[PDB]
Amino acid sequence: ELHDVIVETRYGAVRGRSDGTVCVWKGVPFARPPVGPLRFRPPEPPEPWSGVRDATRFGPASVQPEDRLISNLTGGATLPQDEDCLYLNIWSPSPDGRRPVMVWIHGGAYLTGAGSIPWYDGTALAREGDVVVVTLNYRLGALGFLYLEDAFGPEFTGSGNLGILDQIAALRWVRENIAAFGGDPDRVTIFGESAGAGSVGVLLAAPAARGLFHRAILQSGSGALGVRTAASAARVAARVLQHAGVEPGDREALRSLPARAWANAVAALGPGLPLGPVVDGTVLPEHPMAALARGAARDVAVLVGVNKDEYNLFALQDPAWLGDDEAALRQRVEAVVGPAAGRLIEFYRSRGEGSLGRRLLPLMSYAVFVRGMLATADAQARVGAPVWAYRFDFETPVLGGVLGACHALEIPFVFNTLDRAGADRFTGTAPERYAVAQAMHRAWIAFAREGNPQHDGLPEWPRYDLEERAVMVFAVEPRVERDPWRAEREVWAA
Repeated sequence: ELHDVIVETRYGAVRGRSDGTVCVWKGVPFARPPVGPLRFRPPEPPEPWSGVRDATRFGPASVQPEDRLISNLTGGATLPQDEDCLYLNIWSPSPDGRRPVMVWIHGGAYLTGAGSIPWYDGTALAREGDVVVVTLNYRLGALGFLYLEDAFGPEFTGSGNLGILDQIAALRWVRENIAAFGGDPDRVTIFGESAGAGSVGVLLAAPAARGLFHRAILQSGSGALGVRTAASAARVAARVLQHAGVEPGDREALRSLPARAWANAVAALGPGLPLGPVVDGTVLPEHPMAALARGAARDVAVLVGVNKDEYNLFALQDPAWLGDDEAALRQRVEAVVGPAAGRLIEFYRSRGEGSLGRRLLPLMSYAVFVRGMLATADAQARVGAPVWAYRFDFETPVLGGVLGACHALEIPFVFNTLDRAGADRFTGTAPERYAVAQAMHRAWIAFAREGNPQHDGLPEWPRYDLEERAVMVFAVEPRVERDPWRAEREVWAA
């Protein structure tokens, strides 16, 4: 019973599709295309249009490398891509209403991903929760995060945070236009995973983002993840420019270079997280963790968590983690934790069972993910902001169970997109999957609607506090566990 549904935005009318249970608008522009003079420059509001704009099709993704690690396990194709990528997608029960709004920032290391990916489909959230869901694209890679302040001067001030500024523009668009799609502009929750959660953590710090959301969910990511000093960022940028072949100060070459060549130059630097939001002193005045300590988000309610076996995802690329090679493992640990590596290795090697890599995978999970989660939770608890903590323990059985509860596994559970294409390849085909997704899905709904994640499906979920450190565990049997990271937190402090 699918029918076109037209809604009018400040810029113009948009044509979307509805079965009547739910409506969707795809490829709605929240900014003018960041091309030519707008390339490497802050996002600009879209030009108004006459006529009814088609919102039946997704916008192109930002230019990106293949980053096929998830894709090799999944069946996913390369994303259709263009420098003109600034589009958002809206799911709503109805254009009439003032519903709670959930705004999603995708992950992928500030280099890959898109709002258009099917696992981020908002239909189920909207239907079950009576909420409006928004997914968005932001500039990725060099075009989003290249710090050009030193190389090209003040005209490019803020260049390191362009992707963040895109996210802020989308949030501005929502404030202005969400009512037309049945959303409440005053009731907006931002949620992200990985680099998206890192993005959310930055937005809590950023003055430009203030007042644009009231609540935040950070999944497998935090303000600690990926944030760069201006100096570190300028060094990376020099390397990228070298690969690109653009001399510092050469404006014509900068605008002239094709977008794909920017992607290739970043790829040339090699694997890791070389690009990220920058403490530039404007968009980001301070480090996000410093802002949290200061009480910058004391009004904002936070749901924050991690998966039990985060780093195991990386084993798909690098199988040392499934092995017992000490020299190789030491190198990898040392890359992340530098001088502390030796002491921490001794603590983790003693704990657990199996291969050394299996025993060291928690140390990598803690350094990269758990530390940020806990610092976020602790800062909010100290300021007295409402905060809830979770650990997702449901394991995928795929590839002999070696992934466990790996990074990104929670995403279909939160969105209830388990049946969507490629998800089952990641999550396995177990029937217990659906029950776990329901409890998580409904908690995300509940948080956005009332600022409390508790629902009847769950056991009682206490706010996270320094004394008890209560953490909800999503598992076949959901439970609250108190101070689960205690042993680790003490040893890391030692």
